[PDB]
Amino acid sequence: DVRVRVLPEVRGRLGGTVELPCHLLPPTTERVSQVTWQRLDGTVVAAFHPSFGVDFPNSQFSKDRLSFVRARPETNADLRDATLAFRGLRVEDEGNYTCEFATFPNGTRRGVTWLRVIAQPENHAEAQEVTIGPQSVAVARCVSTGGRPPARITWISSLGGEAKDTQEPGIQAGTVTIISRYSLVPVGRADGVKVTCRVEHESFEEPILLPVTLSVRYHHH
Amino acid sequence: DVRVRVLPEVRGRLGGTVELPCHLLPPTTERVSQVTWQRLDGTVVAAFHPSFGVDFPNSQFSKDRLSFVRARPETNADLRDATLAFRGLRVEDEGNYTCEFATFPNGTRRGVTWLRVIAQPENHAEAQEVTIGPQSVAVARCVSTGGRPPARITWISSLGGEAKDTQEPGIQAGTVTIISRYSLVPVGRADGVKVTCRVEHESFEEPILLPVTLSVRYHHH
Ligand SMILES: *[C@@H]1O[C@H](CO[C@@H]2O[C@@H](C)[C@@H](O)[C@@H](O)[C@@H]2O)[C@@H](O[C@@H]2O[C@H](CO)[C@@H](O[C@@H]3O[C@H](CO[C@H]4O[C@H](CO)[C@@H](O)[C@H](O)[C@@H]4O)[C@@H](O)[C@H](O[C@H]4O[C@H](CO)[C@@H](O)[C@H](O)[C@@H]4O)[C@@H]3O)[C@H](O)[C@H]2NC(C)=O)[C@H](O)[C@H]1NC(C)=O
Ligand SMILES: *[C@@H]1O[C@H](CO[C@@H]2O[C@@H](C)[C@@H](O)[C@@H](O)[C@@H]2O)[C@@H](O[C@@H]2O[C@H](CO)[C@@H](O[C@@H]3O[C@H](CO[C@H]4O[C@H](CO)[C@@H](O)[C@H](O)[C@@H]4O)[C@@H](O)[C@H](O[C@H]4O[C@H](CO)[C@@H](O)[C@H](O)[C@@H]4O)[C@@H]3O)[C@H](O)[C@H]2NC(C)=O)[C@H](O)[C@H]1NC(C)=O
Ligand SMILES: *[C@@H]1O[C@H](CO[C@@H]2O[C@@H](C)[C@@H](O)[C@@H](O)[C@@H]2O)[C@@H](O[C@@H]2O[C@H](CO)[C@@H](O[C@@H]3O[C@H](CO)[C@@H](O)[C@H](O[C@H]4O[C@H](CO)[C@@H](O)[C@H](O)[C@@H]4O)[C@@H]3O)[C@H](O)[C@H]2NC(C)=O)[C@H](O)[C@H]1NC(C)=O
Ligand SMILES: *[C@@H]1O[C@H](CO[C@@H]2O[C@@H](C)[C@@H](O)[C@@H](O)[C@@H]2O)[C@@H](O[C@@H]2O[C@H](CO)[C@@H](O[C@@H]3O[C@H](CO)[C@@H](O)[C@H](O[C@H]4O[C@H](CO)[C@@H](O)[C@H](O)[C@@H]4O)[C@@H]3O)[C@H](O)[C@H]2NC(C)=O)[C@H](O)[C@H]1NC(C)=O
Repeated sequence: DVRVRVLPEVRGRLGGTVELPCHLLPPTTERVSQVTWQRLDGTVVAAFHPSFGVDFPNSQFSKDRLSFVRARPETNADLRDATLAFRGLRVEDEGNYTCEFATFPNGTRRGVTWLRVIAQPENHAEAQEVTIGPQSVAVARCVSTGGRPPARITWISSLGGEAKDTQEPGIQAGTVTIISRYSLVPVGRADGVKVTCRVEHESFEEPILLPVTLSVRYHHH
Repeated sequence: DVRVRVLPEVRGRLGGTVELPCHLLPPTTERVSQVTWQRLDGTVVAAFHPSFGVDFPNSQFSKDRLSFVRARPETNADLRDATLAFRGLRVEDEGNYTCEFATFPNGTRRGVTWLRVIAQPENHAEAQEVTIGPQSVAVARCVSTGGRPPARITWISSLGGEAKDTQEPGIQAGTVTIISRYSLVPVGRADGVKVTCRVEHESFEEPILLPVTLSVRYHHH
């Protein structure tokens, strides 16, 4: 664990590419007989051996998607970098992967990396044009489609309305669409009031603000 | 697990020698990059590599005590037998050991062996010469000294006495001595009656019977 260096967590976009670093930290007396990357269940996904070469023995993780990032002059003996690159990320690839150097004589040293597959959702917001009334109804809704994980939506308002939302699977498996409706008792003096939809997500370094201006029918400036 | 063949349990006498078999079962596509034997905590105790040779990197388990049992013509490439031999067994060596072949490309396959360190106890039994009385007392005792694990003692009798025993550490750490006293109300008609001490233990394929004949003072044939 302290001997092997990896990222505890790595993020990649669904359909895109990541890299999972892995290095045997020097100084070390040890010698490396082989390195493999395994899933949690122990299934090997990538293998490297100083003589037998490199191999991706699993059909879910072929050479067409996985590969080792060499950063040596094509002539490395010592052999301490096992950085694994992926392309065409799928939902199935999500998981914890073990980078395991088999060394001699003091055995296998291992690091674990959580590979998180993420899907950036599309967001939009709309005012709902309502009529005056006692009936507290939806005056706005925000929609985050195809996120992974699910996007988080909140509202920002000086008025006093409750927000409530619901979920459905997105077009793509692994992805989910969240719909949030802001509701309050529609009084005529509401028309024109700005109300902001706030959506948080991994693929956004800064939360997205989708402002909306309320619309009360038969009443306008 | 199903790929590696080992004994689930092996027994060796304290101060003596055992062997822990381990084989990579054929047929197998795989190639072996190295083999090691580990304790439970992951400490390597024996290591073997097709180029770098053999090594016993741990000071608790030196080459003076451990070794690999080769059964090949000094010219084996394939390399599937990792049988580990021990001598001078100690109490400390008790434990579960993992035989782990690092193979390519489908990773490390492993078998687990419980190494049980056993000490054969010395047993003896004596009649206690008692006097008639209401006082239910000890008329016999059986003693199993220096067993590991603790020996089990029971009595065999046609009379109606209770047996109760006690434990103390033997001279050797890891070993325990059990003392069992058979007691009953000493009536004069008991003298001469055979009563057998039965002691069970691992180092005995058949339970040991130590007969005793009861002795009531001031009363004899
Ligand atoms: C290294 O390990 C790979 C094995 O993976 C581990 O062990 C294997 C045996 C599995 O138990 C796996 O779960 C473990 O993680 C190993 O790959 C295996 O190679 C064989 C043949 O080359 C494949 O068997 C064939 O499988 C398909 C069905 O597979 C589909 O479903 C599974 C999920 O359930 C997916 O993982 C696959 O990607 C597929 O989508 C069968 O159609 C096929 O049947 C054919 O052959 C048999 C005769 O035996 C006939 O009865 C049929 O009519 C067909 O002709 C096989 O059963 C196996 O899928 C494959 N595993 C993977 C992950 O690709 C690999 O070969 C090893 N390499 C070396 C060098 O040791
Ligand atoms: C392969 O691994 C072996 C290490 O074992 C794993 O990692 C080691 C570092 C330990 O953490 C162990 O618990 C793990 O299982 C490794 O063996 C180690 O080698 C060093 C030096 O060669 C040893 O350090 C010295 O230890 C003694 C005290 O050890 C006694 O107690 C322990 C139990 O707590 C027993 O296991 C031992 O058998 C002993 O009975 C110290 O006296 C000594 O101090 C001296 O040196 C320091 C300077 O650093 C000074 O401050 C002092 O004044 C002394 O001059 C060291 O601290 C370590 O015991 C030893 N482990 C074992 C099991 O023997 C081995 O070297 C590795 N081989 C390769 C090729 O990588
Ligand atoms: C891969 O492994 C990583 C990290 O390593 C593994 O998990 C460790 C915790 C431990 O078991 C290690 O041995 C092992 O290697 C996993 O990371 C964890 O992921 C879970 C979610 O599955 C997180 O749990 C969450 O913790 C939050 C507070 O910090 C909390 O808000 C969450 O609670 C809410 O959501 C759940 C519903 O999912 C609900 O039950 C709650 O009541 C509440 O609404 C939740 O408990 C851990 O924090 C993660 N650990 C770390 C260190 O980040 C990862 O899940 C795993 N991935 C896969 C695919 O297996
Ligand atoms: C090494 O590991 C072996 C077997 O493998 C390991 O343990 C398995 C059970 C499991 O955890 C595996 O994952 C792991 O690899 C251990 O074997 C077990 O040893 C214990 C004793 O520590 C046994 O437990 C006993 O079971 C008896 C009935 O079958 C029962 O009579 C015993 O109960 C009596 O004694 C205890 C006091 O010790 C008391 O608490 C009870 O109330 C009662 O008086 C006792 O529960 C298991 O059966 C063993 N398992 C097998 C499959 O044989 C081994 O202990 C371990 N050795 C070391 C040094 O760690």
